Amino acid sequence: MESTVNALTSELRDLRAQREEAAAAHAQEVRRLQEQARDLGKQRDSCLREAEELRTQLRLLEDARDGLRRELLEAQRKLRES
Amino acid sequence: MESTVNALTSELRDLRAQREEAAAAHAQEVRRLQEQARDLGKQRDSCLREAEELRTQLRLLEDARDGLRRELLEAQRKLRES
Repeated sequence: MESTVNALTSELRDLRAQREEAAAAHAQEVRRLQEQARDLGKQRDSCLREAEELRTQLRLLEDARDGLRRELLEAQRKLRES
Repeated sequence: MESTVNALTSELRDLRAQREEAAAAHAQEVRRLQEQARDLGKQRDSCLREAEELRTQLRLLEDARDGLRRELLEAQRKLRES
C-alpha cells in the first residue's frame, strides 16, 4: 500500500505548498491596495486644503472685480453728465 | 493500513474544499480593496478638477480686475480734463 499512501501524501503536500504561496501573493496584493488607498486619500485631503485656499482667494477677487465694475460705471455716468 | 489511507483521503477532501473557499475569499477581499481605491481616486480627481476650475477663474478675474482698475483711473482722468 506504500505507493497509494505516497501518492495521497504527495497530493496533500502539493496543496499545502500551493496554499502557502497563494497566501504570500495575496498578502502582497492586499498591502499594495491598502497603501494605494492611504495615498489616494492623502492626495485627496491635500487637494481639498489647496481648493479651500483658492476658494478664499476667488471670493475676495470676485468682490474686488465687482466693485471696480460698479465704480467704472459710476465714473462713466459722471462723464456723461459733465 | 486502511486507517492511514482513509485519513489522508479525508484530509485531502478538506484541503481541496479550503482551497476553493480561500480562492473566493481572496478574490472578494481584493475586489473590496480595489473598489476602495477607485472610490478614493474619484474623490481625488474631483478635487483636482475643482482646483483647475478655480485656477482658471482666478486668472480670468485677475485680468478683468486689472483692466477695470485701469479704465476707472482713465475715466477719472477724462473727468478732470472735461
